[PDB]
Amino acid sequence: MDIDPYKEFGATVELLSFLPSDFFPSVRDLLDTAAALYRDALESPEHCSPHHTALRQAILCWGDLMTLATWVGTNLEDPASRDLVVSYVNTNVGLKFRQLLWFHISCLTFGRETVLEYLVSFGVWIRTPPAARPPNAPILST
Amino acid sequence: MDIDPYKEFGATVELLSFLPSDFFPSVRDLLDTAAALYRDALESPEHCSPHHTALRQAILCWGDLMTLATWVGTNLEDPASRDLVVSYVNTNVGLKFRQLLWFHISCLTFGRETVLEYLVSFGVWIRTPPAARPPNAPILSTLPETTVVENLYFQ
Amino acid sequence: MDIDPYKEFGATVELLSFLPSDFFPSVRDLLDTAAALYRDALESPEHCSPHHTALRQAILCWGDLMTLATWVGTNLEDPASRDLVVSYVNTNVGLKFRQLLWFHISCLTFGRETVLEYLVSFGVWIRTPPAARPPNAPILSTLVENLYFQ
Amino acid sequence: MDIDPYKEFGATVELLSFLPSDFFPSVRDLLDTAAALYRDALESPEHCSPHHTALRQAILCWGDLMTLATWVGTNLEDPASRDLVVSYVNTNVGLKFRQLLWFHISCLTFGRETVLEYLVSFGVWIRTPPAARPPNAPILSTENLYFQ
Amino acid sequence: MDIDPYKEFGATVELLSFLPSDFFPSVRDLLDTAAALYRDALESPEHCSPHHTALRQAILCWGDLMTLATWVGTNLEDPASRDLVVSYVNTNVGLKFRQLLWFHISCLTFGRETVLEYLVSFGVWIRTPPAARPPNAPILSVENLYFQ
Amino acid sequence: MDIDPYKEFGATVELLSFLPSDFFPSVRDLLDTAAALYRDALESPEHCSPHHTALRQAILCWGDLMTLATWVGTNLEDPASRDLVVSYVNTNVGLKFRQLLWFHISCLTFGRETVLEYLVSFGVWIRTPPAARPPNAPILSTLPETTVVENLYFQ
Ligand SMILES: O=C(Nc1cc(F)c(F)c(F)c1)c1ccc(F)c(S(=O)(=O)N2CCC(O)CC2)c1
Ligand SMILES: O=C(Nc1cc(F)c(F)c(F)c1)c1ccc(F)c(S(=O)(=O)N2CCC(O)CC2)c1
Ligand SMILES: O=C(Nc1cc(F)c(F)c(F)c1)c1ccc(F)c(S(=O)(=O)N2CCC(O)CC2)c1
Ligand SMILES: O=C(Nc1cc(F)c(F)c(F)c1)c1ccc(F)c(S(=O)(=O)N2CCC(O)CC2)c1
Ligand SMILES: O=C(Nc1cc(F)c(F)c(F)c1)c1ccc(F)c(S(=O)(=O)N2CCC(O)CC2)c1
Ligand SMILES: O=C(Nc1cc(F)c(F)c(F)c1)c1ccc(F)c(S(=O)(=O)N2CCC(O)CC2)c1
Ligand SMILES: [Cl-]
Ligand SMILES: [Cl-]
Ligand SMILES: [Cl-]
Ligand SMILES: [Cl-]
Ligand SMILES: [Cl-]
Repeated sequence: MDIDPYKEFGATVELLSFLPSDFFPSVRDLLDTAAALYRDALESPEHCSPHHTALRQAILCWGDLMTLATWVGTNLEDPASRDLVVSYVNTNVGLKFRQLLWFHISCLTFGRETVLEYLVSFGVWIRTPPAARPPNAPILST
Repeated sequence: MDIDPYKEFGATVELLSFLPSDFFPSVRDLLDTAAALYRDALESPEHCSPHHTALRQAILCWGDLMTLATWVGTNLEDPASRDLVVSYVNTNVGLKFRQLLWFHISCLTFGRETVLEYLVSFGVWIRTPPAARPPNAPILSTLPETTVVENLYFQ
Repeated sequence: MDIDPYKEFGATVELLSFLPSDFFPSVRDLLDTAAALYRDALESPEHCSPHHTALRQAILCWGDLMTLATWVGTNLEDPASRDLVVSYVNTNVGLKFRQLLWFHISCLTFGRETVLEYLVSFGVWIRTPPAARPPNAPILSTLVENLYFQ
Repeated sequence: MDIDPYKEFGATVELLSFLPSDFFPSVRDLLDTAAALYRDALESPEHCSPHHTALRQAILCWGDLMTLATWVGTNLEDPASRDLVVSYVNTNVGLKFRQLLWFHISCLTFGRETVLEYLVSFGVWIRTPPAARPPNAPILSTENLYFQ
Repeated sequence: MDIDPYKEFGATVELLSFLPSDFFPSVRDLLDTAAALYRDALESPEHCSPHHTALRQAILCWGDLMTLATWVGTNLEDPASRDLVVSYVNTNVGLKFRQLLWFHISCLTFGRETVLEYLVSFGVWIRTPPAARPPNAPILSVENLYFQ
Repeated sequence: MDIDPYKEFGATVELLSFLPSDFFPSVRDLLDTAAALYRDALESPEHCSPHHTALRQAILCWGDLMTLATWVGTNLEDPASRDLVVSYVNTNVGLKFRQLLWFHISCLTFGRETVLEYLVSFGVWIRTPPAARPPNAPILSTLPETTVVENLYFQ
């Protein structure tokens, strides 16, 4: 099956890709923000919203991936190739989860339309060369 | 955070653990069934239901895990070590996803109540030694909400 | 082009794929059944139905594959590899034709909706581990005025 | 069973054989014409016509025959015996599929009666010796309901 | 993105591909025809039509492609390498622009629906073997009360 | 023939030249923005506007140049030269295409009159020596949909 996790939320993988990689916080900083803002809702027996349902699964999936990556790095054929599994996480699946976690956390905080407008505003601003770019980035606010 | 993926759906990790591991189809057989029964809804731009939203993420998460496991296994010279990665998937994260996929797929067809009643019925039947247990396992189906006498009375 | 031969019949290659390979009868047995049930219609100068048209072509296509396999094994090969090519055709493309012949024969015999519901029922049953699986498979089957008694 | 693929379409294998082998377009050109003129209909979930059903199957069957002949050519370790398989295909089943693809594509494009009348006209004209044969071939010239 | 340059003009890349490569004029002859028939319009500050807008860009793009292909051809030392590049251009982007320039020039000159009907007619005619093909290609182009 | 691709749009090559070369985004960033903002219109069977028709052709033309330059590079004997022809294209026509893609994308987003006024404003600002140049560049922004006069009229 070819599922786009953003599609039921009015976005697409291609649109999230318009943000540069270094826009996103780390997964750890995203997970700490999800707890600070939504821990009680995420841990409750209520659905709350489709964003909460999706965010719950993503949090648990990152736990699955890191447990697997930890086992690989620890019970290893080599020494110091641990650096290799880390690099794959940083390059590949870490970026996917930074996009996804940022998307759900921001939509819960600012609303989908505000988030998507900001995404396009920032993506255009950051691609404007510094010769022309206004000094302050667009603002994400309700 | 300590999130139980079943809690918003009226169940718990411990309850799903009551089914034995060899009750569940493989992840592959579950994913092929999810596609045969629900592909169009899963791929659509509509939420459809909280079970659909959760099932979408679980399908994608399995892809993430297998891609990671494949990259590791492919970049391993020792073929016995590739067999270690497969065995780790089979022993640990495969069973979690067999439980989770089975739960959402079955709930989407039969409803939470029927599924949880069946889970408990099967878990009790399979723990009964075979001399005492009827030869046929409990059946998974939604029981009629009313008797035939009740149905006819309200015609 | 990207033609799916099931699409005009309300199905897809991927849906037929949901049945395991060992569900389908052999090609020989499918061709025997097509003859026993439908020979006169298949040989008639009438279209009869889209299923009949498709089934005619499928039967002839299998004939083309077998004729080619045999001519290659007969005219050329040693006696030992006489059946080598027939063996490849049955291995690779046999499953595709077992699916296709089964679909049209069963649709003609039981109706499309009955067949498609049975297909999904069987695919779920067979993926249920035998610990939990009821012993009997799902069944493929199809189903006076008051004045008379006054 | 004895199935003639043309019988439900009002023709026969023997009638298509009345056209000389070099009358028919190549398989490549027939497949490109089916795509250029009918790709959307052939790929649609609608039956459209008995010709569409036959064309769908014939197109897919040709693909299978090509995979089979290729496997034969690759696994026949004698380079001369790969050459017999090719020439046999061109002489026998290649001609069968050129006939079949031509028939259905032409019926959809020019109309069934027009195709069948033209077929007989062309077959008579080409058998007329050049001492007597007019220089130009007969003329082939131009919703749909299908009874039994 | 997957942009088909013909889609906004009611055609597709696959349909233009139905014409054989030797149907099209050379690029030089297409560019001379665009100039002879449309130079003033193409050079004007008016849009004129979407065909003119597309044709302007295609003419300029071909110039860029030719400046590149020329630079490559001149700086190669081996005649077989230079012929590899010409052959690659002729088969690929050279053919694409012959198709594209022909399409817009002919739509402007003969009308769009005339062009599309003719394309399909020609593609079928040229695939008909010469044994059956008519010698000439397809053509591209009151009551009494009235007088009382 | 002497065709200026900007002439039917009320501009000229020389006017686009008034912007310095390091003003323009990279080709990759322009193509990413065209997709993010206009993919559906660009891929649709409608003309939409002369800017869309021109932008479609420019996108495809850059692709043609890159495909040819990439293929030629694959034939070069020295693997270190694999991108030599791609570099030649960027060096000789990269700026031309950055100008053209920027022009159509910005006109679709802000309107031709706004774009041309901004172009002149920026070109004058950047030529003002830094001793006198105010720190913030002119701003490129869409006109408001309704004027203050109209807003007050409907109060
Ligand atoms: O996306 C952002 N941050 C982020 C998101 C997450 F989902 C995280 F998990 C996480 F760690 C950080 C972001 C982007 C722009 C921005 F300007 C600010 S802001 O300065 O903080 N701010 C401005 C004023 C508003 O009123 C509120 C927010 C924050
Ligand atoms: O698909 C089946 N068989 C098949 C199909 C073909 F197209 C063939 F060519 C061919 F040889 C065999 C099949 C599947 C399930 C099944 F239960 C039976 S059943 O027992 O025979 N049966 C039950 C009662 C009904 O009333 C009638 C049929 C048959
Ligand atoms: O859980 C089961 N199967 C399963 C679930 C999934 F989520 C899968 F992905 C997958 F492959 C298989 C199961 C358990 C008991 C059982 F009896 C049957 S049954 O025989 O098939 N059956 C009975 C009648 C009903 O009406 C229908 C289904 C199936
Ligand atoms: O496409 C054709 N030519 C072409 C197109 C271009 F875009 C060119 F740039 C260019 F050089 C040549 C073509 C095709 C068939 C054909 F029969 C003729 S025709 O003889 O010339 N003719 C017949 C009567 C009509 O009324 C007028 C045209 C011309
Ligand atoms: O059978 C023919 N062509 C064919 C068929 C197919 F099924 C193909 F796939 C394919 F490539 C070519 C054929 C035979 C005679 C003939 F004169 C022409 S004609 O010149 O083209 N012509 C004349 C005027 C009409 O009005 C239209 C058609 C075409
Ligand atoms: O031309 C610019 N950027 C650009 C154009 C393209 F065509 C691209 F493809 C691409 F990547 C970047 C540009 C120029 C000045 C400027 F100030 C900004 S701004 O800061 O982003 N901004 C300000 C507020 C408005 O409201 C909106 C936009 C952007
Ligand atoms: Cl909280
Ligand atoms: Cl579905
Ligand atoms: Cl049982
Ligand atoms: Cl019979
Ligand atoms: Cl079509």
